[PDB]
Amino acid sequence: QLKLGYIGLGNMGAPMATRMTEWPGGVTVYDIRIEAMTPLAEAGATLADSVADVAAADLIHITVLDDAQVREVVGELAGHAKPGTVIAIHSTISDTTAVELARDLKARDIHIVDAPVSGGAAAAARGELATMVGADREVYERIKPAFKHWAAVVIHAGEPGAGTRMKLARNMLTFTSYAAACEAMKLAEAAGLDLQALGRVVRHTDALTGGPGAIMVRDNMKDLEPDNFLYQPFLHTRGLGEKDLSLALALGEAVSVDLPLARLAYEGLAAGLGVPH
Amino acid sequence: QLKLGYIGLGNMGAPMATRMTEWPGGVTVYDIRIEAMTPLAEAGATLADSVADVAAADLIHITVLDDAQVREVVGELAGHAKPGTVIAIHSTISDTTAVELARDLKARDIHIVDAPVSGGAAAAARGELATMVGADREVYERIKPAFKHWAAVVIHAGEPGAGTRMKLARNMLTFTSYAAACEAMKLAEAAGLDLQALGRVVRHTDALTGGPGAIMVRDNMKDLEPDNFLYQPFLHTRGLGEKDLSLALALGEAVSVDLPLARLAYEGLAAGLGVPHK
Repeated sequence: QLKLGYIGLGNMGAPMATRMTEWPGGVTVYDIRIEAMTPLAEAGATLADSVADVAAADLIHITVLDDAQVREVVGELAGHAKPGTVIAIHSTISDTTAVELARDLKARDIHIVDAPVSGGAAAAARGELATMVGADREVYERIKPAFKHWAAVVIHAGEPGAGTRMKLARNMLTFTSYAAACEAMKLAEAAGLDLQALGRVVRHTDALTGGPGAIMVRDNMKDLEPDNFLYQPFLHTRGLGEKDLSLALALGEAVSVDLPLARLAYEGLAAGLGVPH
Repeated sequence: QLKLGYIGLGNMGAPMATRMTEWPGGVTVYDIRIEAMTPLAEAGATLADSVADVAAADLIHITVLDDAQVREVVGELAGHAKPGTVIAIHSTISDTTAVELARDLKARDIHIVDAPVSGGAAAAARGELATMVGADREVYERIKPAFKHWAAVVIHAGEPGAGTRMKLARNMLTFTSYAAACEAMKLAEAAGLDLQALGRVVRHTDALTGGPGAIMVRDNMKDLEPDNFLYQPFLHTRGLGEKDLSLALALGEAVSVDLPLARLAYEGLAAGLGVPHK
């Protein structure tokens, strides 16, 4: 089994690394803060002296602040990594950084992989993360078993860079819906409602229904045609969506609250669902 | 103990009314469509001959198509229901509709409650619905044990009309977030990504994190002071969000896709979170 390395033990790095102490190949960890590393030692991780020390691992994980730090760390590992070594980047980077680093290191058999994760420290600890991976198919196949130890969902997104691109689509939804949630709270408050109660309803019902992902049941964005079994149901949902959004927008005007995300959604929903008017 | 009535056995009414066959009070049902009635019959429900027949019950549930139909059913019930009867409306109505019927029926000492529900037919069959209830305090307390049988989450949103209004806020989020999902799907596809996989990741991770509701943990919409327990977490969320949104917007420019919901989210997120820029 693959011997693991981990560099960067921050709020996601530490728990993934902790989960990797349960991996029979074992994990060698590094971070500059003595306090990020002490608990991993207690969990049974081998503590490394330096980034170069971690380069002896077969599969080296990196979760650091930004692209600049990733390049710095990758550059240091590259001086020592043996041929066949995989380097997985889990923290936030531009997709071009993954393309670039993979491209520069391929000739020395050092395989760069961008493998952003979602969602949560707790899930990381339990090995229930989703990861979206950009890699050579051959490289993806060799590391999948290792990835499956800490991720419940492992997607091969495409070549290096594709992982990042899938993460950007996924997280654009996350943060746009957070903005939408705050808009819903502003409306609720102007209506004299308990916002914490609303929050409880939303969270309970999204656990029942699955959440925003419930509408993601199409394999392309072509407009739906009447012969499609999905057609009448999406037509139905469009009617519901347009009704409820117009009702909400009317409430917004009644209680003097601007609702620009709702307004945009109201205008665009039909076209987005593939059932335009 | 309360004897139950149910009018409208459609895709939400039927599973709700089916759950109510397990209530000790029993349920009496009516729908004009025979094929809607028969399943409820073989689940142990009593079958009414008419809407007027259903008016004998203590607590009468209504789930039908639209306002116009809600107004008619309650108008029909109003001439037959005994004083003290409660009528609970679960289908879509305007927020003024609930108030109007409440005022209309005060005469007969018939109580109106707007109790929209969320989310799903499966939840409805299992008695795990959420319901947001506009009601006078005394009638809320009378019916709460009944509601608890088919709803795992029962909110007393306020007086009549308040249920509707909480529902409007809740479903605004539902459909704005579906809009955003479709925009995300458009981006993923232009970038050459697999939509099936994107959906699997979304649904899996939202099971873990809780979804958009995870951010709805504030009493009011005031800005967070530095010692607020949510300050550093929300500030961190603002940082992550603005970075991912900006990257997403740049990717959208690169693959020639318009991302207007994302642009608006990017500009307003910080303010929405109560940690605006200084």
